[PDB]
Amino acid sequence: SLVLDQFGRNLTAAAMEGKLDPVIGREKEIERVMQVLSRRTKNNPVLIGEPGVGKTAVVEGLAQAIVHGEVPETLKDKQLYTLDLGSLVAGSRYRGDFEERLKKVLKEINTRGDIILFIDELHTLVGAGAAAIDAASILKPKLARGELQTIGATTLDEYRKYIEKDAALERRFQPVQVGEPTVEHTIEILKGLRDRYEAHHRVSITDAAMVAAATLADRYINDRFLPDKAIDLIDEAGARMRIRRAEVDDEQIAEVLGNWTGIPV
Amino acid sequence: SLVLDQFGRNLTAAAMEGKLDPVIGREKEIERVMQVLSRRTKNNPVLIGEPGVGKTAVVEGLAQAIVHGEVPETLKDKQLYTLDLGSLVAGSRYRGDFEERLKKVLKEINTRGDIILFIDELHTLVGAGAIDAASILKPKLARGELQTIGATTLDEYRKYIEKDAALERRFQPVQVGEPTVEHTIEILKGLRDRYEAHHRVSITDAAMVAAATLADRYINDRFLPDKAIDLIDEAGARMRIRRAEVDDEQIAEVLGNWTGIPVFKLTEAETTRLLRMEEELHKRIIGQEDAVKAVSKAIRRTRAGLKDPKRPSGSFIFAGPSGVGKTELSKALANFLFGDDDALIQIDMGEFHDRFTASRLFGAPPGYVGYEEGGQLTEKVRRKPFSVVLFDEIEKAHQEIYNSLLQVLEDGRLTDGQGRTVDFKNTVLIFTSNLGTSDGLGFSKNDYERMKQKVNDELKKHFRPEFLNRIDDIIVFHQLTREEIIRMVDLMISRVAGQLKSKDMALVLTDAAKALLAKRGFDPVLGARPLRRTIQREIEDQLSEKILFEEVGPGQVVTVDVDNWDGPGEDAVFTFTGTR
Amino acid sequence: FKLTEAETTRLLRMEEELHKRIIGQEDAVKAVSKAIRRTRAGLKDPKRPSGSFIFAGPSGVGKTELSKALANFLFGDDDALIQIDMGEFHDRFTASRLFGAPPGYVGYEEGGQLTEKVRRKPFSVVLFDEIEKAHQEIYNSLLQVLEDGRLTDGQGRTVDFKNTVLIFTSNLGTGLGFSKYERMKQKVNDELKKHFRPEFLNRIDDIIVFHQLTREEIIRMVDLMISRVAGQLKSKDMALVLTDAAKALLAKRGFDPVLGARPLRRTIQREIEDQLSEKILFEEVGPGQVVTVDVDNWDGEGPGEDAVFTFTGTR
Ligand SMILES: Nc1ncnc2c1ncn2[C@@H]1O[C@H](COP(=O)(O)OP(=O)(O)OP(=O)(O)O)[C@@H](O)[C@H]1O
Ligand SMILES: Nc1ncnc2c1ncn2[C@@H]1O[C@H](COP(=O)(O)OP(=O)(O)OP(=O)(O)O)[C@@H](O)[C@H]1O
Ligand SMILES: Nc1ncnc2c1ncn2[C@@H]1O[C@H](COP(=O)(O)OP(=O)(O)OP(=O)(O)O)[C@@H](O)[C@H]1O
Ligand SMILES: Nc1ncnc2c1ncn2[C@@H]1O[C@H](COP(=O)(O)OP(=O)(O)OP(=O)(O)O)[C@@H](O)[C@H]1O
Repeated sequence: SLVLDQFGRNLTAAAMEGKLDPVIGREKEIERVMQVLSRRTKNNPVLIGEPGVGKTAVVEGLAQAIVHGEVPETLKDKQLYTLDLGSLVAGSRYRGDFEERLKKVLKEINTRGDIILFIDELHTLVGAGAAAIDAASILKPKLARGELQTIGATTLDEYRKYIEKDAALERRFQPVQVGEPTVEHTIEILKGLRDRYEAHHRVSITDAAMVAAATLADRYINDRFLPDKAIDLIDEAGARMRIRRAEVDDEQIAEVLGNWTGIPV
Repeated sequence: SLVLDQFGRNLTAAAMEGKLDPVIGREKEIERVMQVLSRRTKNNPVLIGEPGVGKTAVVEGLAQAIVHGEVPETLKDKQLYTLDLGSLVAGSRYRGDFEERLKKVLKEINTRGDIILFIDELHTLVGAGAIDAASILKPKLARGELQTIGATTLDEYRKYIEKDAALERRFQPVQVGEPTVEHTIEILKGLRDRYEAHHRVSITDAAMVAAATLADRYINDRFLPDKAIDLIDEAGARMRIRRAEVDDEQIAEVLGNWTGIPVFKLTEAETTRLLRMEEELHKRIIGQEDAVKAVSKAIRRTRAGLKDPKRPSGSFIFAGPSGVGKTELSKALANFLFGDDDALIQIDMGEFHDRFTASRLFGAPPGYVGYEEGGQLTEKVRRKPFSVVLFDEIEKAHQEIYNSLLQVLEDGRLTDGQGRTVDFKNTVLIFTSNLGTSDGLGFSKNDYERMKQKVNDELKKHFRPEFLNRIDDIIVFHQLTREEIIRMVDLMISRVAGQLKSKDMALVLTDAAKALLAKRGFDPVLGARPLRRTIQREIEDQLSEKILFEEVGPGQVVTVDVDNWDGPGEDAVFTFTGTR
Repeated sequence: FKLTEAETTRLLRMEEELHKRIIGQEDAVKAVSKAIRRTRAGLKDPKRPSGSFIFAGPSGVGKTELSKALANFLFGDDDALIQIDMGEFHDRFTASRLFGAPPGYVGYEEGGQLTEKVRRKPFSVVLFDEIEKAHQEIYNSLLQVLEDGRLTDGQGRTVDFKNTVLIFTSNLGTGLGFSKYERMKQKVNDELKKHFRPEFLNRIDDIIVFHQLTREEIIRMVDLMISRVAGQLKSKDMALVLTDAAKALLAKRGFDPVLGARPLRRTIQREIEDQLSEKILFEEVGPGQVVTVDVDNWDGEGPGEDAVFTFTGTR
């Protein structure tokens, strides 16, 4: 476990400790991910979607589900380790260092046998240690045969630019679309997240505040995507209220949006 | 051997242990590999083919055949070793570690004599040690002192191997082609014994036939023998997780989840909704019975399975007067199909006046700025294969831009600047045109028939015959009647009342108010926009004045009435009264 | 190879095989078959492509259908054809995707999307459909292929088209006073000469103008179009049979010489296909029974402005 802990972060342990935010309304996406992970070969889902729609939140919710034990028997008590390529490529100065580290990580995973790798920003896996032999080339034989469960995550544009330019690697990952939630789903997400933000900012957020945040964020802010597009308004209104001082209402959300976009709402 | 085991994986041992999947139908490829391997010199075959077609499976089948003994006397007892370049490179910290390792491996192969190397992903061999492994191996390959198989994709082969002509000359290309549907069905029949055993389910012949056919038809970026197996594996995994049999319905559901194209079976609610599709669309579109019927017929044909597999789901030209609902119908269709108007892929062709803007659709050619960004339309259709595409006011686009969509209309395909072919066979294409609306000089003897003839003549005049020939339907919209305007007053007032109710205010209009609004906002020539302007000037402005003046506030039931009218009220005046 | 007896007899009756999918157009099928047989017999010119044809004539008559049928015959799949869709090559600078970008520029590693395809499969059918709407630079580039059989891509490599069959399908070319097909042929030839350079046309092996479909050809093609629907229904465990009255009426309603066979296609679509879809959804006809289409209120000869199709489902 030592080799893994120095090149990655145990997401299941964090979920057990309660460090991950609740995930609401992603039952279908998590079920689809579990379905792909239970395959016999090529059991490597990749979460694809616009930036900010909840790609990493889906994996965090999967970790929480694994901790709670609601997952099927195949994924029961599996440890979800998020891999950080920066750590792998940090000390690799001489020839063979990066390959040695990656091979050691894979050997440890195989020996333990109860580990699911998670690679957010999977496009960084293409040509990581070299222009050639790199992380992708080393992983390809393991990924193809289904001996190494992995959950990738990328955006649409990054997937098209990098992953699709390497057909051999792109063949080994099953796309799992995650879409921008509707306004009602965003309201449910905000209601679920309310507790953590209230605790952090020591403020009270009303239901009208959540509804206003979701609706206004959908209506006015244009270049962003709803989940974070609305959590931003909620969090910034809470920050304003805490700085001034203890309640957040639709008026505060409207003020935050007006400062953001300049539209006098 | 010890070194070979350290730096490689024994495939013959795995085949003896039964760890390799069966290989079906690749007798010709295995035979040709055997032929090339037995040559006197340059006996180094390389399998080149698209990803997922079974290049590694061919070598696995060759190892299985060698284990069984159905091979010529040359390869009667050869041991097939897959080489791991990563294992060689890893740990080669010093100057001579990698070259020493490679030399030791080659010496061991030469001494034992019965080993056949398999360099999977041969393109990675060009610069493994950077002296790189390619330079070290080159002398051995040419003289036939080292029997080696290679495997690479066509693109990787061209990009990397063909750069070094000397290295390329020493490898014999063996072409592995994408199997046909029947070959894939045979492959699935072969693999079922293991897949169902792993998933603890039962897979029927119908399920495998459906998997092969659907994967071939609907998934276009993959290659058949692998996409079909993915469908089967996902269906089996779903059956294992839910709790067992896997049928064609499961494969259809898996494909529908994968690509988003609704191929799964129709439920009672879904079929009932489809049957009443005209009524559902009429909840938002008033009048225009013919256009709604045409769109509903197209969608029902697509969902019932009678669609033409080649052409798109349906191509329409919505022409006619202005303000009658040409764009609104497409928006309502998108809402019905996907539940949100924003699901519509809308292209405003008014911005395509200049011809050089055609590259905005399929991107820029190679070697030009913006080449890597693809196209605005091709990528959007690729991400959502089943979608409604709306070309708004196509008549304003350059004549050279609507000539680029002929293959889209007929063959249902569009090639972007990068060479990717994007299929349109599942989309619904709607071109909205206003031709023949600006508008008899001499003595003249329905009006709708004359309008239809004028619009059709204008369409023929503008578009070339080969464009109008490919279009499923050309629908000319009627002008709105007084009854339709009266009905649409309710829609517009509901639009306003939603905003008011967001403020905790309920808006009620007496029938007299609705009649007066219909009377004032009815102009047959200008369509339904004058009614919108009238409602805006008579209601929205007055309501805003009232709200900002605090005359009516939250919790009040605003009621609108007409006072100085009886039943042409130029003197009629609206009165807004609020009560708790 | 050594032409086997089966392969030799298949080649001998190539016209019959092609006509199973193509109705009419005897001259074009004969020309294509003659080119293929000449190539296979070993008498082809060693320094020119295996054949170069310009299909022209009326719309919706089978200019691209013949190319697809030829590709299907030669290789057993319509997808073996290399289709370029020249409609999107209007811009001058867009030729770089036929031959690739020059070295040192973005996207040069990928080569061209035509030269690479031909290089991978030297023996293949290439279809430059709607050639008239490409820029003149593309014609100048393809002049080299026509004259010498080799083409130079961006990287500088030469790819040989000597074993390739090139087909250019064009819609180019589509009476004052008292007067009492050859006219169409002459008009098409005049338009072709006006548009293309004389030497470009001189290098083309054949220029074929397709005949407009006649009533008998439409009658024959009704069965061919209905075969697709029958096969599609077969997957649902339902068989479709049209009585001779139904076929006669479909031919009568869908026959219009100027617009070709597409009107018949949309007539089949809106007359039986959509009604069958509605009935299947409503479950009036289901798996395990045969659907017989018939016609009533029709005298059998007069136009059926009142005749209506009727579907009967019998176990
Ligand atoms: N279903 C959800 N439930 C609860 N919170 C969510 C949900 N979806 C998104 N969030 C919130 O959205 C915010 C951002 O989402 P996320 O962490 O997934 O970014 P992302 O998808 O990785 O975008 P990118 O990949 O471009 O960086 C998170 O704070 C997360 O708490
Ligand atoms: N003839 C075949 N018989 C049985 N299974 C096959 C056959 N061909 C392909 N498969 C299946 O195709 C799947 C994909 O693996 P494949 O052998 O194609 O690797 P590959 O061709 O090297 O792909 P890549 O280009 O990414 O390296 C195999 O798991 C195998 O089950
Ligand atoms: N048949 C209709 N049914 C319901 N609403 C309609 C109808 N026609 C017009 N409207 C109203 O008119 C407004 C815009 O109409 P629309 O854009 O569809 O006209 P149009 O067909 O695009 O005319 P043009 O494009 O030539 O200007 C919509 O808000 C819509 O509410
Ligand atoms: N001679 C024909 N024989 C069989 N089917 C035909 C024939 N002509 C047309 N069809 C039918 O018409 C459909 C399309 O015809 P096709 O595209 O080949 O004509 P075209 O020459 O390309 O006209 P244009 O390119 O000018 O639009 C075919 O799918 C086919 O079903």
